[PDB]
Amino acid sequence: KNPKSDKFKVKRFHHIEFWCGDATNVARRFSWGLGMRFSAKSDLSTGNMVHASYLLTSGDLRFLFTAPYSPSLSAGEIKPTTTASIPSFDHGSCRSFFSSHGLGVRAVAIEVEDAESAFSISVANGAIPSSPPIVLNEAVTIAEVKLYGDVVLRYVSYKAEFLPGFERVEDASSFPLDYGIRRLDHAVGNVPELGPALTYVAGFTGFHQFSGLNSAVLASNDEMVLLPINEPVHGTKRKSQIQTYLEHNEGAGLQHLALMSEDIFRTLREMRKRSSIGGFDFMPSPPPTYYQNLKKRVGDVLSDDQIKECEELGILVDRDDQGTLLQIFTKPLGDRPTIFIEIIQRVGCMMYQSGGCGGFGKGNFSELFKSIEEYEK
Amino acid sequence: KNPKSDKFKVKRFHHIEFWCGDATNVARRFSWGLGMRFSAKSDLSTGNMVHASYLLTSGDLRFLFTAPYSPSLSAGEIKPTTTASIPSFDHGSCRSFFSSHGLGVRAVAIEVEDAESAFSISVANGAIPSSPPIVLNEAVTIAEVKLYGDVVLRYVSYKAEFLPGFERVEDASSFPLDYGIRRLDHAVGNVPELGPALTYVAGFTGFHQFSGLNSAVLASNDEMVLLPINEPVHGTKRKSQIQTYLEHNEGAGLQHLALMSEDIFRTLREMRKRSSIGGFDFMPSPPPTYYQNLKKRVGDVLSDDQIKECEELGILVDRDDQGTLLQIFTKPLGDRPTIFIEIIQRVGCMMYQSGGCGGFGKGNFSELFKSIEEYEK
Ligand SMILES: CS(=O)(=O)c1cc(C(F)(F)F)ccc1[C@H](O)[C@@H](C=N)[C@H](O)C1CC1
Ligand SMILES: CS(=O)(=O)c1cc(C(F)(F)F)ccc1[C@H](O)[C@@H](C=N)[C@H](O)C1CC1
Ligand SMILES: [Co+2]
Ligand SMILES: [Co+2]
Repeated sequence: KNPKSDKFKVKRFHHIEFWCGDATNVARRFSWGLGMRFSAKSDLSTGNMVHASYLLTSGDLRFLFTAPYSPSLSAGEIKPTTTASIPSFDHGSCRSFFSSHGLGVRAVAIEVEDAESAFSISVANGAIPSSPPIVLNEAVTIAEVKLYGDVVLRYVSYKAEFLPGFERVEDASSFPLDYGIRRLDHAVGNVPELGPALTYVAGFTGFHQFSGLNSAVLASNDEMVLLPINEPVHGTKRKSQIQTYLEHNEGAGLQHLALMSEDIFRTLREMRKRSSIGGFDFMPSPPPTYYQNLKKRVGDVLSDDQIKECEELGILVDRDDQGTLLQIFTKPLGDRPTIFIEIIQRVGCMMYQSGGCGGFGKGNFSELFKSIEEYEK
Repeated sequence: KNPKSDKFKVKRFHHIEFWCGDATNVARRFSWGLGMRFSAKSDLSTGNMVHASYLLTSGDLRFLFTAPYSPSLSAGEIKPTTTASIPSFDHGSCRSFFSSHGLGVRAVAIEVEDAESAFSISVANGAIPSSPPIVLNEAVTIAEVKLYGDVVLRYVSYKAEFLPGFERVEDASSFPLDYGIRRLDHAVGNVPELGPALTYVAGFTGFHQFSGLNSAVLASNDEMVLLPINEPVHGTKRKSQIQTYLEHNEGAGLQHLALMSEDIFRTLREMRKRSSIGGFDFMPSPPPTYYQNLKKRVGDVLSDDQIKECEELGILVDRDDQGTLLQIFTKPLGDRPTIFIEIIQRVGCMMYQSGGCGGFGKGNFSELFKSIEEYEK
């Protein structure tokens, strides 16, 4: 059941913004680890005396990395005279965010028809305003409301180059890396209480509902913008990783970004080659009993060779009644056991491919436990 | 003239510690960019609830990257019960350092005979104490005095594995990168006033004295520990880069680390291959007139082919009356135009090679200006 109850026209995920202590080093690490090209900048060389912002792209995926300069560089500015390209930026907020949470996602940005209308409608329906609509160069409008913790939902709308004041990067500095990642599939938050978080976000967006945790997924009308939320389950045998997240993050925040690949085999080969030379690490692989059990449930979708390829790369597989799901999880992206990345590829639900085809892998909780006990015995 | 006036026995440079917002991302970036192996860690997986510290090594060069966790993880600890492996660490100091200066060097660490004696003698001779001597596992002693700005000179002495509480890294995570860098040659600070800075540091160490700036070099008895200091020269045609440093850094701090390579050709080929894929960028190369002029002054040291190799890699060459110097400078290591790296190789002054053989390249200021005007006309 899709009631299509979006209170304003939502298009697609637009970008994810990380708040950093040093944007350069995080952006360079992520570029190499994920195969994303440097495509835009806003920093001292572009006249921005407030923050350094570097944009990485892979297909439609846009990762933005932002860090504050010394406030002294901009102490003579006021908001009407700012050189910041992102007018919602605030030195104090950014330093407080980073000091509190470590490296993590500040903004989940979605493109909308009219960011001013989205902001106004959201706040009229209970959204806590974070930054009011601001029109950039009479061309782009940006607005921000609180999503959970210190994460904001950022609305961006274009009249007709990422944002005004950003410059396209000199191609000598722009190496065309590409490991196959193409778009953001879903962005997941961790909260202490799932119920109130769902009520709040679904309340102001009109988005509809799509061990150790309970979760639920909020979705836009065409189910292309997917915002799941997790809460911990207490009293479990193993401590809930959601609670560990909340402790190490100092509260609610973004837990994982799921990045769609057009060729998850290639993506994982390229990422795994780079794990120990500056890239990202992956979670421990499931025992081979897991891949022994793959034939019984996805053998009509993947060949034995394609299953063997999942086994050599550590890929997990799930399927609902509509499509099949390939996925894998990285180790945490930074010092704290908080944010990590999922790589995903979906097969089926062609009409283009509908949103959330195959689900989100919830069956892999029971399948992993099964395979673990099976390999043990 | 070397009076050999060290007030305590100094051995060699031991490590450089960067204070970071996220140690993981900076360490991974630096590892790939410089060809340094991950060799030790102290973090949550080793019981350290206070700070995350990752050690990179290349030959004798040791780069340490440290960031604070949430203080809540260690709120029940006191100093006698700390899980920090570096007992001088303080969350508030680290956050204040990073917020003030951005990514940069907190500690220049030198190995000494007796860190307690070095600390006591230093403070008796005017050093401002920063952290008193602490004996780690009855095996290593660490002490810290102020050097300049918020940079400390750290003394380390060993009775007889980097520091107690650090673990050697699982070799799967330890890829044996190596681009030829072998040791720290010199570590340079920027101050507003060279005179008072020199008097202070030479006062408590007994170290002896070895455009847009004035500089001077302080050296230990065998001139293996080299600590130059720069001050700006005001009223110049172009703004002094030392003053830009002081403005963007919020005061004095470490300006550049010069890393000796046993094969600077190889090092630069390997680093330049990685500049646009996560590594470090290099300053713009000198005009070819510079390399046309190399024959007249170093043609008895380098062949035409070896000179051509310097030209293709952008290497600068200088020479005093004792040895010859190959050098090159990176662009700033992070967001701010503050700290950068020099790669260096020295030829001559064999007895092993004496310290500072060939000087520090001060002749390349006039040679660069010459070559620029020559190529212009
Ligand atoms: C939460 S998870 O990152 O721990 C995780 C863990 C596994 C497992 F392989 F460990 F079983 C499998 C899938 C996931 C997924 O991400 C999904 C949760 N069911 C999804 O994102 C949605 C919340 C909607
Ligand atoms: C300061 S520097 O990093 O701007 C720099 C710049 C050039 C030039 F190629 F630009 F001319 C050449 C060499 C250097 C050096 O590092 C040395 C300073 N003379 C040294 O470290 C010592 C202070 C003792
Ligand atoms: Co997921
Ligand atoms: Co130098």
